[PDB]
Amino acid sequence: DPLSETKCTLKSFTVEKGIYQTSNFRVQPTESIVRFPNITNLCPFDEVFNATRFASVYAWNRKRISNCVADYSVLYNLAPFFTFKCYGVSPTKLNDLCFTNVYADSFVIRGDEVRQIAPGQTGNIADYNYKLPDDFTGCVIAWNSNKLDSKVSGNYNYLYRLFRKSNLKPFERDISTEIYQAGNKPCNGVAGFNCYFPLKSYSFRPTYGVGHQPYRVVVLSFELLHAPATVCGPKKSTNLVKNKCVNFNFNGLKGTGVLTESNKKFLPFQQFGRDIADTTDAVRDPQTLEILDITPCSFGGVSVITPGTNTSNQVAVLYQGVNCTEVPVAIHADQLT
Amino acid sequence: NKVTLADAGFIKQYGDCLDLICAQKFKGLTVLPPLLTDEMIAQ
Amino acid sequence: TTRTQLPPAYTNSFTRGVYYPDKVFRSSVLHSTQDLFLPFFSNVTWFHVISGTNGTKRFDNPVLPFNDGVYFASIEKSNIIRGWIFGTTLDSKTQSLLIVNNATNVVIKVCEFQFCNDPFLDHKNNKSMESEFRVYSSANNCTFEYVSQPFLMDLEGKQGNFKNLREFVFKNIDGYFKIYSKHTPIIVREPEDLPQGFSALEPLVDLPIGINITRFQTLLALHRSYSGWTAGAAAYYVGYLQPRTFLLKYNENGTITDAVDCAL
Amino acid sequence: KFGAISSVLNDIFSRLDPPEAEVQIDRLITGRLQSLQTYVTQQLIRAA
Ligand SMILES: *[C@@H]1O[C@H](CO)[C@@H](O)[C@H](O)[C@H]1NC(C)=O
Ligand SMILES: *[C@@H]1O[C@H](CO)[C@@H](O)[C@H](O)[C@H]1NC(C)=O
Repeated sequence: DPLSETKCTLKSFTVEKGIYQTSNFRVQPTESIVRFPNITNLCPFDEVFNATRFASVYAWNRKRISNCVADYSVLYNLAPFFTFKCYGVSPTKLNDLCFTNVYADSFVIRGDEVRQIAPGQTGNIADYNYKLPDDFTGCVIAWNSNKLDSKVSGNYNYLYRLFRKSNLKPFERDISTEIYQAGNKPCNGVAGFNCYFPLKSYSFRPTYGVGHQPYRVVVLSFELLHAPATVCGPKKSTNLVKNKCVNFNFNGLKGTGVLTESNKKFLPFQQFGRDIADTTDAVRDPQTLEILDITPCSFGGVSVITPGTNTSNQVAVLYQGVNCTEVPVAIHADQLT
Repeated sequence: NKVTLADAGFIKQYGDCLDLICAQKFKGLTVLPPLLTDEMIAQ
Repeated sequence: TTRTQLPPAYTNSFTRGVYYPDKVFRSSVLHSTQDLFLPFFSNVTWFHVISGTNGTKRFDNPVLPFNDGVYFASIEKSNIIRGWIFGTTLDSKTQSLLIVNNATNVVIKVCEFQFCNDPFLDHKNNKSMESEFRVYSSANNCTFEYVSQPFLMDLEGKQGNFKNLREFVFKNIDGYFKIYSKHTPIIVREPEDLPQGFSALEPLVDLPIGINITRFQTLLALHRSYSGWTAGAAAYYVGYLQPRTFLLKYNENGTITDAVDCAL
Repeated sequence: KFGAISSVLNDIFSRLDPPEAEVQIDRLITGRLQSLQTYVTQQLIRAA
């Protein structure tokens, strides 16, 4: 009761006359609603990565993923090719998240230096051709080919990034070719000043039973959220609830508030609303178009008035800055305390 | 009239709150009304 | 033809080069943004597409490097300029883009084409499937296609006496292409300078292709002299973009009525 | 940002694992606490 709350907050068994601040009241959400875009087609992953010989190490191919529903439990359960070390992603929350413009790439490497050429760390191939940002949103997956995908007859297959003068521009291939340049002018015809071809030195034999394994790598790019999302996770969507402090999950924008009609003159491209204080007060439906307002439900402070413990135990409660009708005591269904 | 350019707001009943006081209020920044009113002060 | 060179000139840009930088709607707020924009009162080249030498084709399609952005504009009375070909070296070995206005579609063709020395089109369709597609003859490999309603909604069928004020900004970054267009009627017939007035360049469509472009080329439509290929008069403006810091003032309608930079 | 990854609690929670999200939230907590103590100190020095 208010007397017990005041005694607890005052750390005493006796309370003198006066008014005291104890805690605050708020309205808890009664339900949750999810509004998500509807996508019929399933997102192609096995047919875009699990395939024949991948792109060259120097010239890696980029595959694009958009307008699809992507599930990652299939790759989680699919066989060896383990690792999947997400730098800034929870590995179990990919399905929940709805992504934007996922870009797929094909890599081929030796495998003996995968640890050093791993993204986020400097390595031989990393300093040769491919550079990655300090923290890319995507995840790196190494496909450890054990027996079948390892070539045992072809001595070349896919070449190796043998040499490169310096690291290339960010997110660029290594189409660079021709002969090595010696210190005293570039050499001519190998025999001049020991020209070395900067590639073709993959050279793994079947007798090379101890030298690495094919470690094909895929890297994705996502997490923009400024534009409307394209690749959305496989989650159900339910009907929206208006004029209620409800848990909304509009296209991943999870939050609690009272949803009401909005008169905002949203331009056709504009998707999200905001206010002065960097708060999304409006939202656009990822379903049938409807501009919707966002407003958190009521809350305020609670003050306790007592005439003194010795005088009486009768107390009075003042609710701060709230109209009486909107917040009576007979609404104790989701109110605090 | 001269000083009423900036004020507390003259309303704290939240009924009109659905745009400056409300933005701060939604971040839990309240204003408590003074004990004495202008009528008493003028008296 | 054996046309001669022309000296490019410049004119004042006044208050131009404003587009919506963010998708979030806001009204009655003074937000400051840091992005690439046209500095106020900057030099802009204003190539005049006039019938060269009273009926001789001119090479008014310079190979202009793209750098970081463009401000292609038009004070054309009619529709004479179509084509915004981009390319690293403008050959069949480099992936190139083009924005045509054939019929009522844009045809955003992302492929490699062999390009003629002087690519041009015909404003009037040929009599009896027209031979206008002489800008390229061969196409090897194709990646992306986009067909939709034409990027020019302006019609001259109403009447004359009013020219167009088509405005365009082509922005490419980190494998994306954003277009911002806006048209207004013009009152004064003088084409020397753009009217002094604020304009907002609303985004139209985002293209996601990540082709590397180091040059810009435009095309013209010259159906027939009615010797050589020529048409009426035209004029377009070319201006580059650089990063800046700007302040925007959204109105009660939520639109940007004016903008103020922070370095002028 | 206060040196964090994101200023949104839901974003920093769903986009991060527990063992790093704890210090992620801690940094923002410390920054906002510094802001609050500075503000209340200014309030006192003005009430002076
Ligand atoms: C800018 O234009 C003015 C007038 O047209 C000219 O005098 C000046 O040389 C130009 N400067 C540049 C850098 O184009
Ligand atoms: C813009 O705001 C004005 C004044 O608030 C209003 O009269 C008008 O209807 C709004 N919309 C447009 C398109 O002008």
